[PDB]
This record gives sequence, C-alpha cells and structure tokens, in this order.
Amino acid sequence: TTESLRAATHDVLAGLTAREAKVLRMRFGIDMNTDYTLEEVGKQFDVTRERIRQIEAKALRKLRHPSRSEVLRSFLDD
Amino acid sequence: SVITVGPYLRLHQCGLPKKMALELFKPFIYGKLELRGLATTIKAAKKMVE
Amino acid sequence: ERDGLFCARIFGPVKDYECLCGKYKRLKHRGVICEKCGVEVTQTKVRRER
Amino acid sequence: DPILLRPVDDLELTVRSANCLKAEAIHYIGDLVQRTEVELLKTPNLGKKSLTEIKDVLASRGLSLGMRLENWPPA
Ligand SMILES: [Zn+2]
Repeated sequence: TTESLRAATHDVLAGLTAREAKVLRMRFGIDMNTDYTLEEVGKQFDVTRERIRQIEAKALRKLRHPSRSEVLRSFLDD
Repeated sequence: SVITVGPYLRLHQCGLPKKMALELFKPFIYGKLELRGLATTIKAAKKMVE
Repeated sequence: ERDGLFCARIFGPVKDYECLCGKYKRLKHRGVICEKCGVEVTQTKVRRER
Repeated sequence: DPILLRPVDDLELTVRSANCLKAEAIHYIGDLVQRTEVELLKTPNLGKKSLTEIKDVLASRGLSLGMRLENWPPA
C-alpha cells in the first residue's frame, strides 16, 4: 500500500512546473533525509517566504483537483 | 478441512471449498484486479473481496 | 535500564531510530548515539543480534 | 446530476477567472450553466481567453454552457 501510494504520488509530482515540484518535495522531507523549511526555501530558491505559502496553495489546487484525486481517494479511508 | 467423496470426479481433480481457496489465492486476485483496474488500489481491492 | 540485561546502549534501541529520551530521530541523526542515554540511532532489529 | 452540485474548484480554475466568478455571485455549477456567454463577456476581466479555456474544461468533464434548469435550487 505504501509503495503503490508513493509511486502514484511521484507520478503526480512529475506533471508540474519545476520549482513547484522540487519545493514541495524538499519542503516536506520527501525523497531525502532532509527536512527543509519555508525560511530555508527562502534561503535556496529566493528569500520570498509566503509567496511559497501561496504557491503551496496553488499547487494544492493544481493537484487535488478530482481528476487526479482518485488515486489518492482510496487513501482517504486510511 | 473434512473430506468426503467425489464419485463423479476424474483422477486429476479435488473438490475444493470456495472460501478456502478465495483466502489462499488472495494476492493473485489483487494482482489481477490492479491489472483489470476494477480496484485501482488495494484498499479498494480488499473492500471488494470483503 | 543501563548495564542490565536489556541494556539498549549495548543491545540496541527499542524502536526505529529513536533514543530512550527522544532526542534524535528520523535519520537526520543516522549514525548518532544519544549522548544523554548513550543509545545508538538504529532499528530495533539488533536486539536480536547483538 | 451528481456533477451539478460541485463547487468549481474541482475543475481547478485560475485566479483571474476565479475573481471573475466570485465577483458575479455565481455559487453553484448549476448556477454556472444557467448563465449565458454574453452575460459573461460583458463582465469585468472576462474577454477572450477565460471563455476559451473554461469552454475547454467543460468540454473535458462532460457539460456545456448556457443550459436551462428547473426546480432550482433544491439546496
Ligand atoms: Zn535518548
């Protein structure tokens, strides 16, 4: 369940703009031993902090979007 | 399980309870439902098999 | 307890990558030994080996 | 239908078009489809292209514009 889940997640990540996907990966510790922050996204991408919050929001629109949601919907009952 | 007679049978055969085999051959069924896609994932699959 | 029979300092931690006091976690501190309790940050597994 | 009663963010709309929708008191998708195209074009910020891609996504998920309802709203 975890494996098929995670592969489906990455397959959703592939479809986005670059900064979107990479930010949303490292911001959550995905794909790494890291745990990087809004502030540190400031440090790496560019110091802008809360436009990253708005970008997170926009991506959550781009991806939640029930044409992609339904690979995730079985995991609602988790 | 208990056994009884299959008189009609042919040599190569074994009478078999459904439910017993259903349980024994589960992940095959799951692989084949992800294949057909009726259950897109295994939570759906398990819920269907239930 | 330390230097006992289940001396996790020697036989390993109890959980996946968690000291007894809870200091170091989630592979951030991979090969780290919690200096407070002297407990390595590794699986519970080696409680069967060591 | 089951798709009449959804909010439009399931379509994954855009910020300008979203401002156009919230600006014009258009709540339900049943309220969307009862509105007509020229009732949109005259409105603020809705010129050429909003109509273009909203036509695209409604062509995607099986509905169209300007349709007619009855017994609306059941709420
Ligand atoms: Zn500790």
